[PDB]
Amino acid sequence: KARVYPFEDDVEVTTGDRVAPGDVLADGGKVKSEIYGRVEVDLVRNVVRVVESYDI
Amino acid sequence: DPVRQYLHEIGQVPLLTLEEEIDLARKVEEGMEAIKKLSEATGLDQELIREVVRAKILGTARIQKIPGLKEKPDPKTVEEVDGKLKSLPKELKRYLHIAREGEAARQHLIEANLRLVVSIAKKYTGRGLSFLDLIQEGNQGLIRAVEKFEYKRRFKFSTYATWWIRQAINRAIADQARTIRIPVHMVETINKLSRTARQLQQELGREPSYEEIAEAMGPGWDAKRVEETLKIAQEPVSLETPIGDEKDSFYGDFIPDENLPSPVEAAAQSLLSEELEKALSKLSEREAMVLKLRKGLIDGREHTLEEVGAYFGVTRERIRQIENKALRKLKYHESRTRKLRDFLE
DNA sequence: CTTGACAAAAGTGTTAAATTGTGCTATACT
Repeated sequence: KARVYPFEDDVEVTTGDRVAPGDVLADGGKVKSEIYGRVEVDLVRNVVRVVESYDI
Repeated sequence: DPVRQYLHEIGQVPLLTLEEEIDLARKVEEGMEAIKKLSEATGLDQELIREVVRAKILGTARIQKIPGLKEKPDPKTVEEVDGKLKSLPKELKRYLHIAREGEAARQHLIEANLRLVVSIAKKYTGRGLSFLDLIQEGNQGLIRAVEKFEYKRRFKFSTYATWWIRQAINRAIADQARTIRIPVHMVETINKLSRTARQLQQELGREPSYEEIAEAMGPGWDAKRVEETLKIAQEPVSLETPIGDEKDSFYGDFIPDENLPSPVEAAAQSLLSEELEKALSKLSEREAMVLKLRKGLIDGREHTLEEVGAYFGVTRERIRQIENKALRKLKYHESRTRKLRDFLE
């Protein structure tokens, strides 16, 4: 369960940290995560995955 | 039951197929080489960036604040190197991510092989150390086996791991089991002794003697040496060890105190000091002062010859003659009163 | 009370022996 966010130029976010809806994902503010959850940066698929969970 | 708890906890995490194993090892090595390449990038040490990445991985604030109250500051030396590694071009960045993933893989690998360790530690009981302790030493030996492993040799990691777990548990028996500390060498020595003793006790039909076991031990081994090593081998005895069928007595409370002066002893020393003080007073002032300078009756220390000569302004020989004379005068008066003729033990 | 001469005792600095601590091993093994 997650929301996918493909990128192009590098990444701001790193594997394992926390993001809130509207927060800035990769490509200098091109893509944002609209959902609460932990974020994993995937090299092979060139993507930023946001798995919904609460930081508790 | 803690054993049930841990066993179930590791029962949760599944095993690893050959594919998973090889892939994880690969990702780990890639992570490490990424750390080295980053060491060529920003010019900082491997374990530095490594422990930083860990600090970003296996917990946020908890890795820093409690390995003891003082290590490397949270807002300061952790975050500044973090931000310094943040400010690099794309390749070094993707290598940062790769490094992190490597660390994670290391963790998982560690878990499945924790199941392995549990098997091995299950083999080693009877120790002088508890089961869970065995498990944990073996687990450290496991982290160790994970670190130095090479998948390129195409060997199942289980074997390499097993050796390291085993050696770690033996390090436990060596460093732990006996109340008193006996270092590795004599531990192995004692083990060999007991083993051989068992062997020739099986052969001869009876327990050996120090001579025959020493000869069975080879060169450099005599009766006194095996007797000595056996003397070291023996364990202390619990002070609470019950004595007789009585429930009111221990072993430890039958132990006397020789460290503490008995009333009779304090009174004896008192009478000695006093009677000596009075037997001293009949001497000349100077010779008495000299004597009590020699004895430690003043500052407690022992003032030689020259020191006394320096304090009274005379030569040391004079001091010598003085004390001899004093001694003999005391010989007379004591030959009379017989008050100090005791204390002779 | 003194002085000088001497060896025995207690010191002081570099070395050898043994002593102890640490790491490593790869069929596979959970």
